[PDB]
Amino acid sequence: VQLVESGGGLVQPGGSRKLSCSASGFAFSSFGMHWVRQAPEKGLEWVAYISSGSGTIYYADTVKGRFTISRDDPKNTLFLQMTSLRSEDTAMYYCVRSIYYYGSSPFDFWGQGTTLTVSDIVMTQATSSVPVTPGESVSISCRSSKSLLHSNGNTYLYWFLQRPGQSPQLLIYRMSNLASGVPDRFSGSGSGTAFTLTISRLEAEDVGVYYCMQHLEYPLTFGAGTKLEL
Amino acid sequence: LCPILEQMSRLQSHSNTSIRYHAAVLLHGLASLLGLVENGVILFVVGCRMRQTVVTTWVLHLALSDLLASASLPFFTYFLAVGHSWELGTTFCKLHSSIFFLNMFASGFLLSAISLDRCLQVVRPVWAQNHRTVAAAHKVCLVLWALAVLNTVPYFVFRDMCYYNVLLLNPGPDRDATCNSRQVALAVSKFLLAFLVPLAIIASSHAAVSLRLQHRGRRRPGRFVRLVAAVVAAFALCWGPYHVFSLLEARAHANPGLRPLVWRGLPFVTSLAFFNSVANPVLYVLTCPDMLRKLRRSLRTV
Amino acid sequence: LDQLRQEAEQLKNQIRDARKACADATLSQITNNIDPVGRIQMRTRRTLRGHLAKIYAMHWGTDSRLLVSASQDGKLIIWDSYTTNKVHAIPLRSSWVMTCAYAPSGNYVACGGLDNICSIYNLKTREGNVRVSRELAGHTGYLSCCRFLDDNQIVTSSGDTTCALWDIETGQQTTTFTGHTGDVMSLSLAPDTRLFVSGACDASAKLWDVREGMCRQTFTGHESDINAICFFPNGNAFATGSDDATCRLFDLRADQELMTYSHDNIICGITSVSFSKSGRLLLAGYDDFNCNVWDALKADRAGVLAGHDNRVSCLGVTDDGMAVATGSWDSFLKIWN
Amino acid sequence: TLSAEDKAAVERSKMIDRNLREDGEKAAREVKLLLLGAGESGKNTIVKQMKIIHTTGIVETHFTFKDLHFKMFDVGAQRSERKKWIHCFEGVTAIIFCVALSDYDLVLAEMNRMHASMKLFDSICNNKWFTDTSIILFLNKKDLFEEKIKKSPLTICYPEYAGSNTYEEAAAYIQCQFEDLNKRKDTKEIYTHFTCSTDTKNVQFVFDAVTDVIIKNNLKDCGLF
Amino acid sequence: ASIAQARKLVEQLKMEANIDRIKVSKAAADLMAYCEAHAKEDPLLTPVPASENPFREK
Ligand SMILES: CCCCCCCC/C=C/CCCCCCCC(=O)O[C@H](COC(=O)CCCCCCCCCCCCCCC)COP(=O)(O)O[C@H]1[C@@H](O)[C@H](O)[C@@H](O)[C@@H](O)[C@@H]1O
Ligand SMILES: COc1ccc2c(c1)c(CC(=O)O)c(C)n2C(=O)c1ccc(Cl)cc1
Repeated sequence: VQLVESGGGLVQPGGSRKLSCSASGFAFSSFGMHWVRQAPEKGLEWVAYISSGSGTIYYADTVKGRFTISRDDPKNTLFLQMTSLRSEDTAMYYCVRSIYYYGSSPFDFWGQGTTLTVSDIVMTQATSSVPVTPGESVSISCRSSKSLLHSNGNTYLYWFLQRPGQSPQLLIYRMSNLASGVPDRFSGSGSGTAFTLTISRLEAEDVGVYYCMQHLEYPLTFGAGTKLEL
Repeated sequence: LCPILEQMSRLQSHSNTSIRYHAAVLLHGLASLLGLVENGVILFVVGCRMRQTVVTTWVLHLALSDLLASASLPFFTYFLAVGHSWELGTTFCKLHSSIFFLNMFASGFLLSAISLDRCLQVVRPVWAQNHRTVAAAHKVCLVLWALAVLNTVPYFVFRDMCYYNVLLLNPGPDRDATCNSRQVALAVSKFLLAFLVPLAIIASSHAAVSLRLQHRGRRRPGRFVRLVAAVVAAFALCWGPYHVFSLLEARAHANPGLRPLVWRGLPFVTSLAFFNSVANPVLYVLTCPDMLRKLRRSLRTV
Repeated sequence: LDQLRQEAEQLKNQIRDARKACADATLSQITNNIDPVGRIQMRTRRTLRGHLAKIYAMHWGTDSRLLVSASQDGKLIIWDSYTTNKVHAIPLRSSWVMTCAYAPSGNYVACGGLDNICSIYNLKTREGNVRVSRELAGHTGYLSCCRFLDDNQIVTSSGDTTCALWDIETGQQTTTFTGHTGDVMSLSLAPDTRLFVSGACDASAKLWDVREGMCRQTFTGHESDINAICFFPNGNAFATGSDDATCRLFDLRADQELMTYSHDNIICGITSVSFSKSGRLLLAGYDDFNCNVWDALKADRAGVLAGHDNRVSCLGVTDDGMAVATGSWDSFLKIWN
Repeated sequence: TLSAEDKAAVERSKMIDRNLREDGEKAAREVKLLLLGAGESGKNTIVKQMKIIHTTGIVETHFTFKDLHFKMFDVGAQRSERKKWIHCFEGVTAIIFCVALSDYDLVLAEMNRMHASMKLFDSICNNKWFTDTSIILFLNKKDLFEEKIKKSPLTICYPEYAGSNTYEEAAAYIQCQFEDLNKRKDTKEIYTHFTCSTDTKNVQFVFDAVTDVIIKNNLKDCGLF
Repeated sequence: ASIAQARKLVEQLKMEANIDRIKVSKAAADLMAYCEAHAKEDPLLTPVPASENPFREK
């Protein structure tokens, strides 16, 4: 499993850029792809998404109609054509995998991303910076404008951890399932709209930003992100 | 107005009295109900109870066509109840003629395609098994339905009594000659497209199958010839009379002596044709052991 | 040789006399003191479609929502009971699959058939595609049934009249169960996974132990090949179904049959058997295009589940007993509740 | 009402259903035949020649002849109870039965091999699952039979036999003996053929038999037969 | 080989003859008690209402 993005650099507003992500090490055909940008000193934001077999493609209102996301399963490559560039579009675009089935852990792998510079359910985190020494437990609270609990009987919530110089890492999905490979120190709970991510004992590897994501409606909104540093 | 319409305007047919006359033609309600029930049952079964294959796809399309044809029979029953007078405007007769001709062409094309498929399977078994698929069957069915819908534009234009009016769009200088020419052309076209060509294809396919069983040495049990003869006789007794009377009327346009017979015969034969919707399903559904057992079991369980 | 045969006959007569001495009372005389169960009506809820071949095996998951089914087309499908959506589609190299198993944790699945090799497929692979994990080879006969003893070890039954316990990490059989004169047809694991019963074509069943690897006990009474065998929810009894058109319930402590289930109108063999969560009712799949429910205490037919278009091949009750799935050769698996 | 993940799962299930339908349509594209007979009946030679023209368990051979794919299933190594798994081959197109024509005077540890072969043929033909499955008999030891009949008389195997010792009469009698074992002539037929050093003739005969059957199957499916 | 087979058979028969047994009446009573105890939590025997039954109309 490895994702390598290409394309970016300095681009004038009137120019266009074709970002190409080479997928390898997994069944690219069965796994859909999402694009998530991250502007300097800003939270994440969903850009576009392609479903398996190119049967369903979705875009965000901020980019609907302007950008064009395409896919090549025979070649196993994700393509993003950016026609027009605004003064606020500069951000690191990250490609993320997502497979949908009972018990699946979507958004588990995050690509390295590429730097490109140009010359809805609301999610809010109570605290942003919480200085704490290693060893002591930590708690990060989050609030959603709309009840993420669906009639089926589950809560569509995701927690991601982004370390300095590293892409986000999926911690917990559906508010109650720990992602594979993540230490058991992390736990998640919540009710209706108030959610909490608890860490039994913080460590050096936990230094970073924690972002929340709601997946009840396809338009995805990310919080400011709570930063933890020793 | 062509002479036929001018004469029909002063028709001296239906009358008044305490006793009831018309019932001979109105009796088609039982056949309509039977066709509706059979088509719905077979469609639902083959759709939500049996696997999707080529023969099943043809059966589903035939059942859908028969159901769409029979669903408009209550409207004609009501029309007859009023005393052979249309209560609605063009939005009624337009759709009635469109749906009628569409179902007719669809049934004809489906029968022709089934006959061609049987002929290919009996003559070209390897090529059929290598190439005959469900996707190709659905594509052929869609193409045939498109051709049928295309063949309905003239009558949809020329209808306007809910009956025919050919001088509606761009009437020519000579009303009589132009009307006669258009009527004869439409009659010959519908005859060649609905009765002659489909029946000829069916007969040719059956003859080829019989010759390809006699040459290979295979016997021909009585269950092949009986079904072939039954299908042929049903198709004939259902469709032949309709086109025969249509051609008789087209010729009577110039020969008035035949106009009365049409007025007395056309309402009957046109109804008898709908009995085809009740004959084709059985001969094409209950004749297969698998579908027959499926239907019988399902009915017993229900 | 003569002395050995005489000793065997004497031991058989002693075992028969001992089994008869314990038959102080029959289950019917004791169960006659309780009212019978009412008419059980089970209406089909979901009609799983997608198979194009005859079904031969199916198994539920611990979550009581996912169920893996095998078909002769060489495609293992994991259906979701609540939504009827396919979770995975494993293409088998050998389309002649006859048995399938779903591990407790659901991370691995086992399958086998005429290939005489048991294939294990991992569903939680990081690559994202279900790929064969381990191929357990060594059986000289077709795989009839298999069940997961643990995430590390598994037990398999082959038509060579001998079963084997294979370790996944090692891949070599550690214990070999021998003693059956006929081909073993089905298996059933106890709640504790310490003992397991296996039926064979010799019209007799055998209870074996895992760690010891020896036949703990034998049970007889059938007149034909035992096709299906299931463990009682309590773990002290087990039901068996053979081609003689009747089921038989045996107790591991009494060492003899308790009650028989049969009816005059039933003349065909039985394919599958499974108890409910509470064990108050038993279910048995028959060849007459339907399944039948029986009273485990009075043997009275509780109901008939009809709708299958071909011979009923397999049936299984969820761990919670909410609904029961049934698969037949007609390529359709129906859930009843 | 279905949420995002629910709709995505439904779409994935529909894609899986489409893939399964395509796979089934592709597989319905290959004929399936079951090979039966004694180990010394020449099955190995037939398989080898059919493979050239184009461990325990069952063998599966694939070959195409005249744009027609075949799947030969050999279950000879499956030395177990056949009546408990033979039903899996109910949908088989044909049963290629090989018998040792020359092995009529040898002894096997019925005592004779011809009687056992006849019993197996009768059991496979009169099987409740093969009521309509066609059978194709192949004699892979015609040359050995011709070479042996000149020295060893056929009366040793068939005492009631009284015809001439020539090869033609003996072959006709042996063929009729197996042909008479069919108790379902009304629903199924047998295609007999004598194999020799040549191999293309056997492939052509198998193709014709498979072509006849596919024809009868299609005729019975559409409702005619 | 017959000698070894007969020896194994007699050994297995002697082994199976030493296991302990109980009265059939006691086993039947225990099974009936288990069934009566677990009946209250048996959805099949006691159909649950639609409020809890997850199998409903899609
Ligand atoms: C007016 C009266 C009504 C007339 C009724 C007409 C219909 C009669 C129907 C009979 C039954 C038909 C069954 C369906 C199959 C027919 C469709 C068809 O011809 O395509 C065969 C199968 O096609 C495929 O292989 C796979 C492609 C996808 C499915 C084909 C969809 C096309 C459907 C036709 C729609 C138009 C109908 C017109 C109606 C008037 C075979 O085609 P072909 O032999 O040319 O190609 C083969 C071979 O050439 C080679 O092996 C190879 O090179 C490759 O190209 C290919 O494998
Ligand atoms: C007596 O004079 C008539 C009477 C009725 C007629 C027609 C001519 C024609 C035209 C003709 O027969 O050529 C059609 C089509 N009639 C229909 O009642 C009809 C029935 C069902 C439907 Cl769905 C649509 C129309």
